[PDB]
Amino acid sequence: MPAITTVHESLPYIDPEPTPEQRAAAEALIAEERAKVPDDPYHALLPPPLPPLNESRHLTPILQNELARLASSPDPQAAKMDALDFSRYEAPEMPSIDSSQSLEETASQLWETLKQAYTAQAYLSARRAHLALLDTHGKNAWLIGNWHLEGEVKAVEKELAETKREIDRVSLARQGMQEAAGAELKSLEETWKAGVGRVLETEAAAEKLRIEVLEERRRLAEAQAALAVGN
Amino acid sequence: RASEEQAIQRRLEALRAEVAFVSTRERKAQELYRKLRDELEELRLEQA
Amino acid sequence: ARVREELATALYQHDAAVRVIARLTRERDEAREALARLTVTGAA
Amino acid sequence: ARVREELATALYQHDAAVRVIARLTRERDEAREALARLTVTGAAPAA
Repeated sequence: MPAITTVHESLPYIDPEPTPEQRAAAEALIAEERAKVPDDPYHALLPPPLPPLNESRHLTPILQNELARLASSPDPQAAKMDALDFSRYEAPEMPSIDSSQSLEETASQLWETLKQAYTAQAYLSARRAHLALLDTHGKNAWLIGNWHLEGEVKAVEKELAETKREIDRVSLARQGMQEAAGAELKSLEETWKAGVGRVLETEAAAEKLRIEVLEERRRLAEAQAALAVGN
Repeated sequence: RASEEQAIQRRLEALRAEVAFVSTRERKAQELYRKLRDELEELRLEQA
Repeated sequence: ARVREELATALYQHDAAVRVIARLTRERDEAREALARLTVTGAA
Repeated sequence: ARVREELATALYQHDAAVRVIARLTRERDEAREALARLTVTGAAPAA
């Protein structure tokens, strides 16, 4: 679950879409605010950092050494490890028994070649047995594997479709609620602007009436002063 | 969607408060206009 | 997966905050222009 | 590691955006309060 709990007065389905210049100005203001204060590496919203290879509870020291060797390679995608001795499983050629070679050394070389040939023959017999088992059960094995893969792909597609449908339903509900709230808020804002204009007009009329009343009061005071002086 | 619902509720409350303030200002302006009209009528009656 | 979900939530919150800041800046500019026009005119 | 770095940068940007939005909202609220409480004084001509 996300830890973002900030609330910003944003109505994408109701308020108008900002222009690219307005978006650039908002990004500039955000960059100015980011340059105003330093970033906090110990923020509660930010999760803890990944532990080291030696500090990992699941990574073994051999796995840590392999990870260090992979990271030391300039190309980790093309970092291929050294292959094992696969030339020993091939057909053993006849050794070049020299005339100056001793009988014991030639016998040891022949024994090594015979052991390599016997290992190759055993590997070939195992390959022949595996090929016979493949020719026996390959259609059934391939059908079962294809059915399992198709079922897994269908389950993944069904889960993705259900997630997309839920997201679409949530977006539609949010869009409808935002549209109703935006219509109400637009009506209220137009009413508020009209009321502000009407209050300004009424205040101007009241100021004109107050000026006229002040003129009438000054005329009445002048008439009273003239009547008092003339008496 | 949760943030938009909370922001919509807060903005609706703020817009209702602003509309109430604007209506109160309009009512005060109407009362001032009525008082000015009454004062003008009283001044016209006193002068005549 | 947790970091990607947090990053997606942060990106959505940043987009919402950018839209809200643009709307608030537009409203403040409109209010300032209206106040300047009212001060310049005087007659309502 | 790259996703964690991007998440930290996004969190810093979101905090900056929240602060800027708070400042802009305060300025807009001050402007709206000034415009709403703008009592129309007597527009006397320059005598």
